[PDB]
Amino acid sequence: VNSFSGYLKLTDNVYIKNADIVEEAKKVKPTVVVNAANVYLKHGGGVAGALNKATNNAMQVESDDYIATNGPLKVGGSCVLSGHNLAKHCLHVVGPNVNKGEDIQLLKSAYENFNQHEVLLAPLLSAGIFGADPIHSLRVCVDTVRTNVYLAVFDKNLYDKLVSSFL
Ligand SMILES: C=C(CCO)c1ncnc2[nH]c(C)cc12
Repeated sequence: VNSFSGYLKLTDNVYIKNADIVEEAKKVKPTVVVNAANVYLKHGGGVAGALNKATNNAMQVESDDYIATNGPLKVGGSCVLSGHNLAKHCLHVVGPNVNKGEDIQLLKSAYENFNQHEVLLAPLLSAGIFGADPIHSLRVCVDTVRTNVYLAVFDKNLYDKLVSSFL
């Protein structure tokens, strides 16, 4: 039993809700919140900009030190950093950005990072400003993630389409 509330169950291990991931993280304080990161951990917009804003820019400060030490992530890769006031940990995961020409096949590799964590609060990878089809992202999530994932979908209209079209 966990503290996630109001989710629709899609499969044995995948759950979904129309919610603002920032507000959901602040309420649940999950062990792991997933950020829709880029390789530079520049949290300017989309989910990343919103999560970083909610940390009063502390996520960005920590991220800049991480990059200065380690260099950029790989597309499809991840790193674990602090969750600040939102979660114990933040798993920064880089899905391919279609608006940069990156290979959508890397979306499966991106979701594989979730399997290193027993339970996660997450957005749909590569959705939103990353330019992928969210219906496809949900399919890859369900077919790749084996651990317990609670998906927050900000847009109510998109949430309803994802549920109604889910096979
Ligand atoms: C990709 C999106 C935008 C939906 O079109 C998203 N997904 C999950 N949580 C979110 N929180 C905010 C503030 C945007 C957001």
